[PDB]
Amino acid sequence: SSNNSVPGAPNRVSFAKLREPLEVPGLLDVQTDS
Amino acid sequence: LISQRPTLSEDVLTDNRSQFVIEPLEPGFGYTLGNSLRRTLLSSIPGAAVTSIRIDGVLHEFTTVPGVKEDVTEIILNLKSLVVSSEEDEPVTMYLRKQGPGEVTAGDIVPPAGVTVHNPGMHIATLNDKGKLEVELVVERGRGYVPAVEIGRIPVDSIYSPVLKVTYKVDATRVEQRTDFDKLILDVETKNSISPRDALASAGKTLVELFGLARELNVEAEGIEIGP
Amino acid sequence: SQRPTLSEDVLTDNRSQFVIEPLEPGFGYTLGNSLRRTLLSSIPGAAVTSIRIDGVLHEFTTVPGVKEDVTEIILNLKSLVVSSEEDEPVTMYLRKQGPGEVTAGDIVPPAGVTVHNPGMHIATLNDKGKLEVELVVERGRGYVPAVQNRASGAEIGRIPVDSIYSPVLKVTYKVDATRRTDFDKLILDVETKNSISPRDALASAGKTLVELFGLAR
Amino acid sequence: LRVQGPREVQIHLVREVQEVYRAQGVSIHDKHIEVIVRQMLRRVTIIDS
Amino acid sequence: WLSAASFQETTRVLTDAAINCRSDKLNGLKENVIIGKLIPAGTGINRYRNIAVQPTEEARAA
Amino acid sequence: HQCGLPKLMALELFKPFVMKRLVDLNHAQNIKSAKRMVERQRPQVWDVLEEVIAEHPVLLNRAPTLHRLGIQAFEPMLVEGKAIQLHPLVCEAFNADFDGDQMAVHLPLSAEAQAEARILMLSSNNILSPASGRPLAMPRLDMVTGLYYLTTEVPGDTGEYQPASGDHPETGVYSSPAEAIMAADRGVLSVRAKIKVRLTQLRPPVEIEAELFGHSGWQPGDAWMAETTLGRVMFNELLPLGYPFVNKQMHKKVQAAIINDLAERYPMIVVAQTVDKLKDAGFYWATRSGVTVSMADVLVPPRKKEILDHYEERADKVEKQFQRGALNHDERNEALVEIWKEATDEVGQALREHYPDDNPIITIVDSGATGNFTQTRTLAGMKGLVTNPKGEFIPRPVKSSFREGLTVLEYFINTHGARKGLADTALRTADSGYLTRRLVDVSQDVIVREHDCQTERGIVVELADGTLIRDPYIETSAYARTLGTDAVDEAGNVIVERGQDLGDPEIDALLAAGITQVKVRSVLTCATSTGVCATCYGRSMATGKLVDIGEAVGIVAAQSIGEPGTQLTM
Amino acid sequence: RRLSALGPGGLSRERAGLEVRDVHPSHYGRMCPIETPEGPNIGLIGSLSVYARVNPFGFIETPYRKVVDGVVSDEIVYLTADEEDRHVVAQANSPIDADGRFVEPRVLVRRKAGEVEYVPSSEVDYMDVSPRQMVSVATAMIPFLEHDDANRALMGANMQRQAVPLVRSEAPLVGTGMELRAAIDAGDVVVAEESGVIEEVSADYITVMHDNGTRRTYRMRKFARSNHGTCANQCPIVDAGDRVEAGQVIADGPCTDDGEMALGKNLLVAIMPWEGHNYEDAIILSNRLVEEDVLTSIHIEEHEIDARDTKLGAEEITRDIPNISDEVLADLDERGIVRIGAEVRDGDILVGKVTPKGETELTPEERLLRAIFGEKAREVRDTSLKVPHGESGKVIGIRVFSREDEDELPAGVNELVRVYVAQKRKISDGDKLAGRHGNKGVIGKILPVEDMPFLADGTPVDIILNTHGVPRRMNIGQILETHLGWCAHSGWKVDAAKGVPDWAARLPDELLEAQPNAIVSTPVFDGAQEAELQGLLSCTLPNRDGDVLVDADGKAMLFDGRSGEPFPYPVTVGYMYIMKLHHLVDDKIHARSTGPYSMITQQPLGGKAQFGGQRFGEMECWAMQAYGAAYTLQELLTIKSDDTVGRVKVYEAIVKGENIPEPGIPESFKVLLKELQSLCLNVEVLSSDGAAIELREGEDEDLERAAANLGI
Amino acid sequence: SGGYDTPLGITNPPIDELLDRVSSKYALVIYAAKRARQINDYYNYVGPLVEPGLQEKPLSIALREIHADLLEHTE
RNA sequence: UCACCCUCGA
Ligand SMILES: [Mg+2]
Ligand SMILES: [Zn+2]
Repeated sequence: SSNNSVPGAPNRVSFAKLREPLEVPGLLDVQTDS
Repeated sequence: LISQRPTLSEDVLTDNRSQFVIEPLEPGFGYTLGNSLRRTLLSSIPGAAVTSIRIDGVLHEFTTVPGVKEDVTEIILNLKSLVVSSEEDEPVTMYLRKQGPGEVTAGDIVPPAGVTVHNPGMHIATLNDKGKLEVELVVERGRGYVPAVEIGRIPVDSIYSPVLKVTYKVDATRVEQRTDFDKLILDVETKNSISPRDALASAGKTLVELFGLARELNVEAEGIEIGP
Repeated sequence: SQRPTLSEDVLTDNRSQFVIEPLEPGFGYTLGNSLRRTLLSSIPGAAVTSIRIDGVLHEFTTVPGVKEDVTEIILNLKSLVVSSEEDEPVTMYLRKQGPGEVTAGDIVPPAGVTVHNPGMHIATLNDKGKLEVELVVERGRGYVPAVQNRASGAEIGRIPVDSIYSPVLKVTYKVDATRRTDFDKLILDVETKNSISPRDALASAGKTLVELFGLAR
Repeated sequence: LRVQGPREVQIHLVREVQEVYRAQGVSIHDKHIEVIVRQMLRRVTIIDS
Repeated sequence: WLSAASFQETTRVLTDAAINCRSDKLNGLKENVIIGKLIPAGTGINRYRNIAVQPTEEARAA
Repeated sequence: HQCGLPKLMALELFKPFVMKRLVDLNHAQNIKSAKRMVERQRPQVWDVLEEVIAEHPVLLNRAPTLHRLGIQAFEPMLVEGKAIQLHPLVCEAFNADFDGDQMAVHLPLSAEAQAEARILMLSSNNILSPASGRPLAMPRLDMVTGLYYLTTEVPGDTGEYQPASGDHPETGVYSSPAEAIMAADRGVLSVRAKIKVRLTQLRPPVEIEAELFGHSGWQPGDAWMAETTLGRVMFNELLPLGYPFVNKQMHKKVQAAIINDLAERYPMIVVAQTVDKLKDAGFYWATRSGVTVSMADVLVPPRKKEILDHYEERADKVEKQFQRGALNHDERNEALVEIWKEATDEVGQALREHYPDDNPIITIVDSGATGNFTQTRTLAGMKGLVTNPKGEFIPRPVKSSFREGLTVLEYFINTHGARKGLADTALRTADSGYLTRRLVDVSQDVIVREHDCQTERGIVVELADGTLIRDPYIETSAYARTLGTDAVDEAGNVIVERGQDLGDPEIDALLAAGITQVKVRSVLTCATSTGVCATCYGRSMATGKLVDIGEAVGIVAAQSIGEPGTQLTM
Repeated sequence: RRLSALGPGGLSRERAGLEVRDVHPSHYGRMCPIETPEGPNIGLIGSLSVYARVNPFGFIETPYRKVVDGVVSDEIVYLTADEEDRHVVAQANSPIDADGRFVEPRVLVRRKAGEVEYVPSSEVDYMDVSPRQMVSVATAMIPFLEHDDANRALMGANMQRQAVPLVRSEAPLVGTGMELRAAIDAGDVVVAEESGVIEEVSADYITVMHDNGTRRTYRMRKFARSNHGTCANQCPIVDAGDRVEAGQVIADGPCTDDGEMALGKNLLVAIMPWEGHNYEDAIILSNRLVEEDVLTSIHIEEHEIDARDTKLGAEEITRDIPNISDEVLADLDERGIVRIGAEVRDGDILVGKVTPKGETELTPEERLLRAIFGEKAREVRDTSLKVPHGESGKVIGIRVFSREDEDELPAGVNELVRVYVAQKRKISDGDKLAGRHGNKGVIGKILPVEDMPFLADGTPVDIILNTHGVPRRMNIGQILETHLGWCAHSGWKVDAAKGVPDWAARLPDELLEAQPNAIVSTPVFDGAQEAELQGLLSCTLPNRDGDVLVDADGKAMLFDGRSGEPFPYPVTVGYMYIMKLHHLVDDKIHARSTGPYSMITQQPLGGKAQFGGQRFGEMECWAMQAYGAAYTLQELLTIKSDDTVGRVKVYEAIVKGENIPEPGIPESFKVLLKELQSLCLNVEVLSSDGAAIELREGEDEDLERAAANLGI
Repeated sequence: SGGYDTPLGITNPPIDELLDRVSSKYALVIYAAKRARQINDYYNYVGPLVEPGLQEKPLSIALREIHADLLEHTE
């Protein structure tokens, strides 16, 4: 709903019926880790 | 600002039908006056026509009239096509009575004072041997088209409009700098009451009054022209 | 069959309903649309032709200290509603130093022209922000995209802008049909920017349509 | 070809090809496949020159 | 040999055509396409290509 | 016959022409200043350009060029913008859409090239597919939808003719179609309402004409009564003057047959103008048709849950039977595939049974404008079973329609078949193209040389308990041939004589007389030394008449075979 | 994040079969099955999934939830493809006891074989961490993805990343949760590295003061050209004195709006065929989108030219250009370089450059001048850089490197100057628009705001999408997007007096009421269900006049803006997200009457950049032959392409208004003959009955007319 | 040729009537082409035999001549 | 301009 893990992010109310137990990792980690 | 040279020309197909071209118009105004001119030509021109008819001997069974081959439906169809001009505001009745085997024409009708039948050579019905036809007609003025509105008298569909069929189209004819200007083509087919020229002129006068209604509102600045 | 009449109702300063009646059956829609198309298209007004900022020679750069770039400033300047009695090219000016917000009220219009929304945001300045803008205002109709410097005799500093001349905001209509005696009652609904009042715009379009339909005769 | 003659192998090839094309609902007039098949039988081999 | 060389397996075609010392008659369509000659089909046929056009004497008077 | 040509493209393409005509007029003193004037784009050029373009055709091409209709000549009209404007009827020929396609323009220069463009390659000259003879350039999908809505009949619509009851007259008859138009301007007469009109300028059907008139003659202005809809009247107005009145709901098949007859009998230019008028009216009434999509217009089958419960009960029986080792693994998968095929078909049947005939989805599918009902079944009903990467069916189907939305698993399973097909088509088009190239090579030497082989050889086609059973191949094999031996039957007469066109009337009259087989000339048995003869090849598909002499029918045959190659699947 | 199967050490391109490209069952949660090229690279390039990470060994692992005793814990275990097949994995969509357990008897699961089946809840080892686990970034941004087929979903995912940035970015009214995260991880947005308060904000930079007391400043990328020409501007979204936490977005990038990915605009769409201008996938636009710069985009292009050392001497970048008017040079500075801010047109000089002429090609009439007037010092020619065809804009910037100064330049290159030119492209006919659901199209016509069908209150629709394109293509997510977009535009208030209606009871938490123009998200496979959208369609808030313009069917009554009569049936209208893809007529239009040729085969060059001609290929010649048009085929193949003496003859004849001459011989045929002779093949062109024919021409044919033009 | 709407530009004159004066379409091509370049030779050799338009392309004049049978031909 | 390779468009 709030997606408050990111500060100042606009409030986009979510129709989601399921909780997210894990958060999206660093989308660039495939490069930076390497 | 100012926009000029909107000329109007006419191509004559027949005496009762013509095409008009208004060109050239700005990229607007091609469809603003396109549908309005047609609807004005159709509904806003005054003209007289038949409203109701009564024929003896056919009262209770409207299916057939003895002595003539045509049904009552075909009689009403032929009668609705009659063009007539009446000067009397109140309804005026005419009569058509013809006996003996033969063919009845619109000239065989006796027009009361003030009304005029414009197509005498029109066909109505054919009388069998020892046949006779007596029919009352009701003629009055009106506008546009209206469906069927003393027992033994039936209402018909009244075609008051002196114009029969109007269709319009818009095409581009602008300068090479623009190549987008509209141009109006109007195909108009009218009855013998008036030529398409006079029908277009009456529509123009009525619409000039209509819009003029608005102009009176402020009587202010608007797009100028050169030729009228 | 009585002569048609035109009455006016008022909702706000810039919005007015109009009622025309009687009209032939099925005729109201066509009249409402013939007027509406004319209102949006060809109501004359005044707008900014080209601007000029001192420290910038072209549109794609940033004046120091100001928060918005020159393109964002131009798009904010697009919201300006202005009126002009000159019908000739004129020049407004704006000189402002931060730290403060620049608005449309901070522009100094010359004689004859008027800015109708001083509360509009233009740009935001800080301690180091300094904004000096010329705004050429002209009078026209419709929508004219920016006049390029090759067409006019403009110089490099000139920043032509798209000018939206139409004072009208939104036009609609609805008809009441009545069926022995059938007739249509047309209801126009005009809303304009504060440049002009709906009566003025409707009268302008009425004169335009009278001049055009005069060709039929 | 060798058993029933050249006039019959053309019919065989035309109807087989047109049948595969008709399996997918394709309208190809036979004269085209005939133009193609006609080219296939224009030479003769030589046993004893 | 030109058509066959342009179609497929150019190296083998050219080898065999060099051995047999072949001479292309330049007859088929694709050959005229290659050498830029008017193709022998449609408007390029000698029947249509060499048509003579002259106004009739009756119209030549007018 | 027209194409929209951007101003910049036309100015650059005609640059020497506009320079020459711009030196003719004194805009430029010499030719170098004329070139500089066309390069600076000074306004004087544009008025000159419109002159140099007049009646100078151009060639439009879209790659890949599958048949000769992939290149067509047009008369260029100067158009504002930088995009090429293409006539909507020539799409099917080019297989051209407007999802981002591009086309190329070539300007013929020599007099002979311009003549070939105006005569051979003109857009309005090629209306028929040279492969099948059918006519492309027929109203495609949107246009049809409009026609389908314009001529369809609505029982109980506004203005519907009703018989006289008591003192109430009929009120369903109109003296002329103009009166019907005036009644339609008011809310009185619906366009789709069944009425009676007196038609003065239209020819009636053969039956009404033969009863009311003589067979030989009907004339303009001769009135006759018809019970139709005003829409069908306005449609028949689009058709040429002499064509009889149709009075049918216009499916794409029916208007296809109409254009077939018009091309078979009437000249070409009439057919072109007729399909143009059909285009205009179809687009107008497609705008007015009120065809739209919404989540409500997509109707889920009402008993779908119960159907799926029953068929999965069957499948659970099959799996329990497999758990005892009775059923074979491959037999198990085959049984499940059969079960869920049947479930898919049942759900689709229920869907069609629940869908009213006026729904926009059903109207779109069944009017023949676009789509097939299997897309309606996957959309609203059910997806069914999906392909394996190996190609097999997966024993579990996708029970969710795309309206309900697939689950994660169903979507992932669908991706298999989706990408499998996307990849397969890339190789299939290459195979078709290579085969087409080989056909072109082997067949390009085949052109018509002389008029008649004169040989009496040919081939036998069927065309057919004592009742007529029609042969499905008549169009592909029997039709369009030339008769080598005139048709003879028991108690025979002159029915079709040797060398006749063998068109539709000839085929019909042959079949009616009791003919069951015919022997016609063909290219197979043609006796020409080099090439083929016109009479043995038959009529040209694109022209309809006998094939000309210069025609290179080998390339036409190669293209005709290889064009629908990418449609052949396993 | 792409994964490519081609390259050194992997399989070659000719080794790529259909079976390596297909979606493998082990790609679940590792490689996205939707996002992949449409062309020859299909199945060879694939995007990494969202939750997947690369093993130290080089494997791809995907997270799962450990299920102990039928309960689902928060313990996440990453599994490779090897470890996964030993276990049976549940699905992300699963019924769960408040404590955590499966309420359904048998759930659907991915088998070790990967085949789907049914199994009880005590045998489930792991469960998906989330839906979209299998989906990439670009694909997970498609709302109602589960309502689209993999073909159109693929096209939508691939078309999102083809969208240009717009002068201002408008976040989508209806989206997913991926816009924010994808934007901030993409790297084109400015983020606060440490919590603090903004000390200063300018268009040039943003300086923040941490609670540490340490300053940190971020410079704004302003009108920087990207690799593909799309402009990448950066704008601050914070004001002076705002307190920002670490990780907050300080300034937006090109396609970001307040931190979220905004690849297009929210447009008012009507779904109906309109007079055939939207026929066959075309698109009708409201002229507003021009006047209000809604789809306007900035396109920067870089021009480069260098003066170097030739055999005759060194080139010079100078304003001194021989035989050139002062008027055309007016926009150039003393250096010969164009001046910043000037507007450039096709053929305008960007950089003046002269090159020493060898005098071997010097004109006889010019050698008259050089010999009579004694020209000694400067013999040069105009090699100056000009603007390419169809390209125009405002010179933004100029950078220059000189050998006279200390700069690294390649050998022989004296000076090197780059001129940047930006153009503001409005939306126009031919430009390519597309939604997130694979619905593409070009703009057939942009009608004036009056011609556009308008709602009851006079609001004209912005874009008219043809109806026939929706049902067959199996992308109905666009329709649900339209419905929810109207619901988000007008806002809604679900009635809750004895409320909690059974449809709104399941998902909506505080989605009960929403103010107009709210932003909502439909996560893929967890988006709003159909019942909830149908419910929202009813409680749509009215407009300012109290009218409900869109009924509970999502449709509305529209008025034909041309005639004025209302359209007879209600049409679906709503708000759809439309992107301007990077394919524009200004880029794609090309025309060539005559131009440069390749020196080897003498055929016209190719490509718009090289001012090349269109290739009339083999199949096009097949078509031309099938027509039997011989002269057209010869003209295309001889005097238009390869006839060296016929090209200039044709141009001269048309210039002087004469007939077109007879074609000659294609020069590439001479090249073929020479190539065969180089292969030890003796090729000879024979006469009718004669021997080999000489194929070349004598040089004395050209002298008569030259000596005559000089007045012999 | 009965009733039909008047042709516009290129399609004038209609090809059905022009093909009535020639055996094949290709022969008509060569016909009009040779007549057209003959007319163009006249401007720099006989004709035109009909009234030329405002600015008429020579091929169009040639076609309008072939329509009126104002010239003969031989294959 | 020549040759590769890459990523795209129908
Ligand atoms: Mg396409
Ligand atoms: Zn033969």
